[PDB]
Amino acid sequence: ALEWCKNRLEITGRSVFVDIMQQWVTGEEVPLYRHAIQQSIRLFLAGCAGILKPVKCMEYPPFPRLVSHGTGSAVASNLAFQHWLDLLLKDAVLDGDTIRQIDRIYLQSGIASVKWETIPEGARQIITQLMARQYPDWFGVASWSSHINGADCWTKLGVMQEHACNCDMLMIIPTRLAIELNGNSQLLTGVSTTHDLYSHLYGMAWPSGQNIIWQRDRINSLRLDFDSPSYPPSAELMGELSAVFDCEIRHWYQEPVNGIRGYDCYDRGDHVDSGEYGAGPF
Repeated sequence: ALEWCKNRLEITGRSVFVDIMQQWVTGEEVPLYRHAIQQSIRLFLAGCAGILKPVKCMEYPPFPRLVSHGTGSAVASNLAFQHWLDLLLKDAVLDGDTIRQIDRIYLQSGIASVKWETIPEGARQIITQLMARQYPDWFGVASWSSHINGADCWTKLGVMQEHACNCDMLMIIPTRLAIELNGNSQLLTGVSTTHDLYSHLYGMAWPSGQNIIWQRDRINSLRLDFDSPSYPPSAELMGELSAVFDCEIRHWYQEPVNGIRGYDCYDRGDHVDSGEYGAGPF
């Protein structure tokens, strides 16, 4: 049976920072990065339809179907698509900047204002097929569906989600564009999968936690417990947590079956010490 790791956190200081972090823990904040990737899917779909084309002549080697309809008058819609192609080609993080630049370019592309059947026949053939085929990665579902409704799917992808899951870590070390679009598939040849990036960035392939329980302990003070798959989040990530939230994070972790236990302290981005797991007391 897959064994889960118990993490316990004790955090401090400073009232206003432990408030924004509590929001992180509760998923109150909006995950702007999800806006970037849902916009990138629509851009990617549009480009495959040919209802957005490059203006420079250029390749996209991982998926030449993205640019198979040629060029490309010099209008705003297709000028924004080039800038998007640039980001995609560099597999852009995902910070930023590169979020607020993915909806600037999304703003005229002008594809927010499709629209699903003013689109040719034609384009609908192609978009639906890609969505069907990439459905479990783009739509957070286990399995392909025997039927999909193009209009609904194309709609779903236009509606930005407004709350993030609890302890969403993609808020903390950013993910990257081409991979997100590849999800766990082999759509994009040569491009890595989301499973592999997460492993590398966060030290676990699922960058969140479950069985989240917490306590505003004192106004200077937050206690967080949560379960992670197999392993605790990386030092790298935990380090970043405490920089992002300008806090001191005391981290106790334990998975009995593989004998991983430990203690690490992180302070304002710095790994201030580690040790043996004591315990440190609920």
